[PDB]
Amino acid sequence: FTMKYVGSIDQGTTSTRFIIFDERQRPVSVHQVPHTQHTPHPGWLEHDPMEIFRSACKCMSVAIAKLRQKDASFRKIEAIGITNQRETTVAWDRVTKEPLCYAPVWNDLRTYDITKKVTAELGGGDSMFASKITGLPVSTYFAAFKMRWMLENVPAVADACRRGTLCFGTIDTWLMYKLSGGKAFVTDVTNASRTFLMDLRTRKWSPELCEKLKIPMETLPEIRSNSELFGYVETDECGVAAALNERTPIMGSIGDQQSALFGNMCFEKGEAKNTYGTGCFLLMNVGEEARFSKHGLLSTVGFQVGRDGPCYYALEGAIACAGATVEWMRRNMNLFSHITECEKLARSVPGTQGIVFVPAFSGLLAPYWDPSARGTIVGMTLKTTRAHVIRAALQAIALQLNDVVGSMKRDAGLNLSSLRVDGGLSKNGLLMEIQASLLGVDILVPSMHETTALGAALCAGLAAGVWTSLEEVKAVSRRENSWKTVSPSGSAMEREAMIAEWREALKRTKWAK
Amino acid sequence: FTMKYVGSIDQGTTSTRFIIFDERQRPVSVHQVPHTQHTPHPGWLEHDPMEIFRSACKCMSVAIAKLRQKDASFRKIEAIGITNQRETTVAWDRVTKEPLCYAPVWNDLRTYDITKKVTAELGGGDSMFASKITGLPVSTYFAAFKMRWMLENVPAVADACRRGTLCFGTIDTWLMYKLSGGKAFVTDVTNASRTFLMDLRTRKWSPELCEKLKIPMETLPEIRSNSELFGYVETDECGVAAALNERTPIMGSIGDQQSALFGNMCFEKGEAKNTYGTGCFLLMNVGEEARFSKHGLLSTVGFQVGRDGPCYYALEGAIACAGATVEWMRRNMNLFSHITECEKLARSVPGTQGIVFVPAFSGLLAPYWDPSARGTIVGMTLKTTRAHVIRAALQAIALQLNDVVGSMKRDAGLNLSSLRVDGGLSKNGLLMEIQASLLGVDILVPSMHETTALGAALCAGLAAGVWTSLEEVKAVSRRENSWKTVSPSGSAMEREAMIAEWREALKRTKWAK
Repeated sequence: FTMKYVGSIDQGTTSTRFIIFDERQRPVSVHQVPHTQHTPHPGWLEHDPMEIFRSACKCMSVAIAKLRQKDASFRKIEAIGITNQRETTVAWDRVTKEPLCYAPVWNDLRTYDITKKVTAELGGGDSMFASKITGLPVSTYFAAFKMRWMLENVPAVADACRRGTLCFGTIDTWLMYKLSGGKAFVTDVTNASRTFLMDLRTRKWSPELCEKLKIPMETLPEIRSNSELFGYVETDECGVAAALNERTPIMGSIGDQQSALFGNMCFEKGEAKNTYGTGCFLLMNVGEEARFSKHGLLSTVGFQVGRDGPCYYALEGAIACAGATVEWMRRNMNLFSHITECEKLARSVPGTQGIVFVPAFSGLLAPYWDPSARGTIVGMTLKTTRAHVIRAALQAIALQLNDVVGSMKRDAGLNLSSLRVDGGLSKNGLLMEIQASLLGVDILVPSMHETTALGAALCAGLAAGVWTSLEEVKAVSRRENSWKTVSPSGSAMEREAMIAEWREALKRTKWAK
Repeated sequence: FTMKYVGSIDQGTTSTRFIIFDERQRPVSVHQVPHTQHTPHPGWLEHDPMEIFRSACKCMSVAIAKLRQKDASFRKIEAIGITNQRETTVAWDRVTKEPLCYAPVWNDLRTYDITKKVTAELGGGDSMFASKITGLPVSTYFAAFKMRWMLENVPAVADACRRGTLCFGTIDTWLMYKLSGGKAFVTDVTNASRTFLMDLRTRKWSPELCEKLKIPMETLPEIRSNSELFGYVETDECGVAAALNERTPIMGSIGDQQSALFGNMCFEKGEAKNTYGTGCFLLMNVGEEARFSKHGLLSTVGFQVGRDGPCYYALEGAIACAGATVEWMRRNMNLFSHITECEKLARSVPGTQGIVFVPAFSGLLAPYWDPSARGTIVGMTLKTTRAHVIRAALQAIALQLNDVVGSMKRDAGLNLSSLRVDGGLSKNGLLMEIQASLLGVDILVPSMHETTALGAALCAGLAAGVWTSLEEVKAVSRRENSWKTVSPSGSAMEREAMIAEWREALKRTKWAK
């Protein structure tokens, strides 16, 4: 019974880390390295793919080092998961093993005038036109638009196609490729599905869509599950393979948001988490039937455990400025100086005293897709103070989520047990209370929070049998890390007055252009 | 000949000052003394009439004593002028020479009931029924309503009225009677034009309105001009006649806005002043025929030099939130702490990059009156910062005046010759430039910024011959007091965009109820 250990690579927008979990699911070591946010033109965003990979190996080496420092018996990791910023796409070569250019990030917008062709070239005015296939609108986010953009504006990537030695990949792809010497060229259900080249139901590609967008079906990797065997660690980029001490295999691979959904044990249909990062991504499970949703939300793979195990689907809602809005209030306005002042301030007033702050800075997402919407405040007086506005922004996140949650039905299919949340903005009490009160369900806040990292640790743990059922994984999490909880509270008339205000404020947000 | 000195009583809302100027129109001695603001109920504001009188006397005595102490050439005061907070109405008794109650101030809201009766039961529903006679809508501000309310709610005043001994008067009148020792009972035209009981065309008390509003005319002083012999100081109430030294006539008298209009030398039709205080008051001289507003603006008397003399009319607009907005950002919102930062932060970015901040905190006035409009901001992004927000408040204040001035130009059938300015926010360089740009006119900024006290000193000094004509007044001003001059410097394309955004932003402002 020894002590098994499992490794997760949390490869985020901003930074990369490694965590080693042990068999009780406790994070026993960690190390983080950031990478550069390249912004060559306004609203463009770009990552150096070698920066990342290297972040990834340094992260593993040091974390290990720290672990054997404090448990000198530690000799190996059973396996290693990979969770990652979805959509972000990397262009590289099968002979130089190297990237032909930087990677345009999930929220980069260089594909704006490619998305406007696609939706007219083949969409005829409908961007939903292929949304029964992909699960997705034509948008600037999804890999394929970025994919092509390269082929059209990058001499070196254009060349690659000319010789059919080009390799397109999301970060699970690019990271399993280099981590594996150069020998695994695989993606997964989740990351594929953000491609815009994958079929939701079939769970394999679409030569239809591939060639329709001028994208060779040969440059793509081989799709696979989230919890199987992907390859082995055969590189020594920061003495990583030496550090690892044994033949160590890559067995997990999963999108960061789905990952978080796994790490919060949203296994049953109707179960949901919200990640309150810079944005918010709300995901709900919907069983093995891929719900679509008129409403503008996204149909997406929740996850599949092993080669053809039961493949669960999900729906998806984002708000773009959540944690961003708090940092904005602090840095750009100078509404408060120190993190906790935010919450202590919001608490210091009864309520918004009539004001509404729609923090719609980079647009309005979710059930209302309004790109023209900008940050608006309404109904101020000389009574209004920063507290009221900090409070108001908090509400506004909660009202959007509330608008998202209800939007996850109509046809539908189902209720909401509760909401496991994790964010760092979930550290904030009041926001939780208010949101609990609005949706009217319990809100679970796990003290052991790296439930995103964890997701990829489970996928690899299972597919190497450190745990052997989901039942066990649930058995463990219930036993080891306490799940602090926040019940609803407030009049049903309160709720509704907040919303009639909310819905009146939105009428006023439309602006850009 | 020897040095001449005129004295000016500046009877403000929150204090009273006496300023003494010399023939060069320079302030050479000053003394301020405040009075108590009595608020016996929310929205109610009220002043002690005797407290005000005593202050003016203490003010005069000290200011005169300081002057003998530090000016060997100073022998006496040629005349006194009076400038006052308009609309504040006093109710006193001819034989006790005393107030039967405190005086309700202009911004006082107690006459709201009376004011809605008057619009319904006399206006058919149109508060502008009387506008072509008085230049004015039915509002709580004007003196007739304050008078009517005393008659109905103050037993003392109701009795007084019956004994045939009741005196109503605005603050000029009040001051000017108690300085007489009770002997004069007079009002100048500018002040009379604010009672709702004076016909603009004839500068005489309308008989109809007095009966329609049931206000007996025995209770109302004689309407004379702004410049002429009203009487003499004969009182020794805080050492005043003993300080005055000789006989000293009271020869000037004028509502403070109007006085400011005069002291900024706006004698030609098309010349206007704006006072950027807490709020804004804007008056334009529209020449000798009265011009009435289709845009909600107020028609009023500008001034009249000498009994039954040449008579200049004005249009008048305000905004409720200028300096206040600057104060709000600083106290309620912490967007800066030292006032110099206001301008240094706004200067720090070239534009507002799209955002608009309508700071209609307590409603909109101007050519688009709307008590429902509230403080609103639109068009913000994560790239927006306090610097822009501040700068947009500045832009907001300016744009509103641009509307006001637009309206005036249309009503008056003229163009804006030039905008002289004063107030506090006048000291804000960048505001003044954005304002030249918008109006496409030069903006004149007196270094002798005490122009409200000056209007009345000039009035008095013309009717005494310290200056012989308006031309000389102007010549002396030009020659002796420096005039900083702010030319336009924007574009007409930027100017259009700004106004178009502003117009759009206005349509989002609606809220309260």
